[PDB]
Amino acid sequence: DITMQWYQQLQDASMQCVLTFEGLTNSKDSQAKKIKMDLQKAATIPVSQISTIAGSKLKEIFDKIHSLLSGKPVQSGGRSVSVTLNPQGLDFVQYKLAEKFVKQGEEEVASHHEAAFPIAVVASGIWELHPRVGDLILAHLHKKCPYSVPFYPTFKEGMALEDYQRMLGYQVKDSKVEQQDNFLKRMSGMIRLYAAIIQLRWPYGNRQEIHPHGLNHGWRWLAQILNMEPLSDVTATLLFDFLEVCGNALMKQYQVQFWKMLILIKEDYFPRIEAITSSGQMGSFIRLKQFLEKCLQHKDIPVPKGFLTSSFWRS
Amino acid sequence: IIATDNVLFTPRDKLTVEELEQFQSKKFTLGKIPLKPPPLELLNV
Amino acid sequence: EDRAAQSLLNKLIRSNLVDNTNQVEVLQRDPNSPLYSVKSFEELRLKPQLLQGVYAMGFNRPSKIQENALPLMLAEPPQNLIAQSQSGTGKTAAFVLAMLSQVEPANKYPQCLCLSPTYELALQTGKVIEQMGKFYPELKLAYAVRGNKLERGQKISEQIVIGTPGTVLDWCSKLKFIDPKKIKVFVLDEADVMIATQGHQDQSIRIQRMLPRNCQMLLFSATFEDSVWKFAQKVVPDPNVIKLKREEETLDTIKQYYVLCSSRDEKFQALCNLYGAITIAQAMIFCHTRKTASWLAAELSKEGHQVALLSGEMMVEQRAAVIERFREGKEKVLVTTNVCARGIDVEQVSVVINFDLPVDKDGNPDNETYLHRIGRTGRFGKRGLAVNMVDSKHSMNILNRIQEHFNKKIERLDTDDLDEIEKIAN
Ligand SMILES: Nc1ncnc2c1ncn2[C@@H]1O[C@H](COP(=O)(O)OP(=O)(O)O)[C@@H](O)[C@H]1O
Repeated sequence: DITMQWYQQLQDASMQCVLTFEGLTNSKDSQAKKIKMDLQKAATIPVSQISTIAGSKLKEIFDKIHSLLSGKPVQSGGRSVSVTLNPQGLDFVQYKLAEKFVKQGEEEVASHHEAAFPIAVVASGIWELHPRVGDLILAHLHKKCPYSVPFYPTFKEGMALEDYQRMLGYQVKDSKVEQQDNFLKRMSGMIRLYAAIIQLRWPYGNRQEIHPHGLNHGWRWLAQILNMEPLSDVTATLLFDFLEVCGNALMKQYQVQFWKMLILIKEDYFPRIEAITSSGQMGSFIRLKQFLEKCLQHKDIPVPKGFLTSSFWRS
Repeated sequence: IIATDNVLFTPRDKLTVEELEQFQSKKFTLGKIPLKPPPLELLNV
Repeated sequence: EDRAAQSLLNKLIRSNLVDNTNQVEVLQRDPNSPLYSVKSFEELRLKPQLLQGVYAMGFNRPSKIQENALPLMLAEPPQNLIAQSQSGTGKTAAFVLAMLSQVEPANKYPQCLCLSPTYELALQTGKVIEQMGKFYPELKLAYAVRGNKLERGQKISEQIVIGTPGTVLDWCSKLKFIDPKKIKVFVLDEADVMIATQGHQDQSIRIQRMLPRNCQMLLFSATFEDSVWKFAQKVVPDPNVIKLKREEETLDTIKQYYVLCSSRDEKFQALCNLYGAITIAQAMIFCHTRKTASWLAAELSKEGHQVALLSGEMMVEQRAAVIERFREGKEKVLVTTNVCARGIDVEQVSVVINFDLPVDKDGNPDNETYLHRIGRTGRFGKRGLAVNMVDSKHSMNILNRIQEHFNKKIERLDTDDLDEIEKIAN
């Protein structure tokens, strides 16, 4: 309940934010649409621009967002724009910015596992300067992927199966239901991003204060997900792509205690999946072992493919 | 003018005895992994 | 025009097999001889050093085309073959495996001979030999192509030869560099492009005619053209035949849209408003003129948007480099103009943009191009997106025409209301 109570705090806190700018969205005037238009535009383009080429230019995007969010004018498409246009706008850009970070993790990071690190650092860095934005990220991240909390949605009475899948995070149109494979990746990329944000820090800025969402949240995530019965394909998948991304940073921090966790899932939690998963869905559970057999004997968990290196930061 | 400190680890104190005995064990016990991070004293156990 | 360059580029960028769900047809010399099928490399009982090299380069089990081709080629007595399967199915890896099985490195003279249409393609085929046969010490390779300087009275000691058609003939015929009567395996790789030169077809046969009868004859082609099939029969006597029909691609999973714009500056403004409206990772833009593409990419770069530009002047290797970066996520948008127009197997492509419509010569709709451009995005159930820029009534006329051929609706998208644009990519 400690987690579920905290889970609700962020969710209903976001719902408060949905309402604070209520009227900016719900407006049909030609100006009122244009203002909503230019803001949602000049607040999500830079996030989509995030690239792996070089941190040298990854600072432009970071500065362009800090300026936008801090109130400064930003060079948008054609005319420059700021938030001073509308007083209920600030609380709106913070909402659209937060979702886009998870959205970029939904689509890109799912497809491209390496783009997780150049996106996270910017997210982890903006989280520092403006904490209210981070709660909004944790809000969306949690809803779209409840497995990040982590908490598994239970099956309430009345078998509205279509209604249940929606809670599981499946995206279903009135007529259409999402495939598992198009869904699994959507959730991988969401927790590969989360696993990256908790270990990365914005190098620039001279901040003597610590990470807003620290690597402690990675330990609890592994602890709290391994103390409950695993789902068939979801767990054995998400457990893997979380360790590949953050397993290196956890091994350095909790040197022995972490290893204890790993020697458990390998001999104690692996049997917990062999029975649950059917023979037609063992794909994930197999990667999960191929991941440990190396790491367990090698005494080392490889650096996540795509980690930002010293060269990237100069260029 | 103050800077807060880190919560990366959990103090040895302010930790229940269950969690303390778990971190100290050579092996963890299934379904009873402590939610709080480990302490700095029992890192190299 | 120039199918060798298309093939060369496809080789440099291909990272793994192309999935194919179709079943393989087999047409054996003896119709009633049982069908040869295998599902693992253990079954073939390869030499240890060979199986070692197979597992070494990342292969787990035989590919779909290989499940039938390998046992047929390793069967005793040596049985010839004509295999037809699209580029990327494992044709090259198949005959390379067959070659290395018949060679016995103790004998220092050519025992296997491959014909590749060009020097560059020969090199790529050569690289596969060197990888799979890295555990064959003393096993070397000789390149019998134009440019290779050799003097008389010298004798090739290599157990494998690969070369262009015109020069391999000289090796054996006049210059006496190879004794054809010791050749145990013969390959003609990529016949679909080999025929593009009339000179090659005749030179290849003459070579085939100097070989013994017990020499294993193999031919491979990406296309099922008749000119190919007529050419293959002359080269391979008493041939088995293996076919795998090309993987078809559909729009079952893609949503088609179009946007009306008064001019080009509007097509650019229309393109900007789309960004931020939806979760777009990476995207491809296809243009009509190189003058416009360089302008768009420049205009797009001006906005601070990072872009990759593919133009015709660029060398082949240069094209590959930009494409590689694009895949690696260095670039988020690839603007191109008839350079690799069919569509690249990038995985992170959220949307395909047709700033100008896929137009065939004579001014007709290029439906194959339209299909291949978008078919890649949503194959095997993935989700894709498509947006077509219409700048005139003639362009609009073409649009409905495409809509006819596929009979799938390309609805209109209005770029003023962001609320509407969010709905489509959800
Ligand atoms: N059995 C296999 N398992 C895994 N990858 C393979 C296998 N065979 C080929 N590949 C890879 O697939 C790609 C295409 O190989 P293939 O021989 O070369 O193409 P083609 O049929 O056009 O000649 C190469 O990168 C190659 O390494």
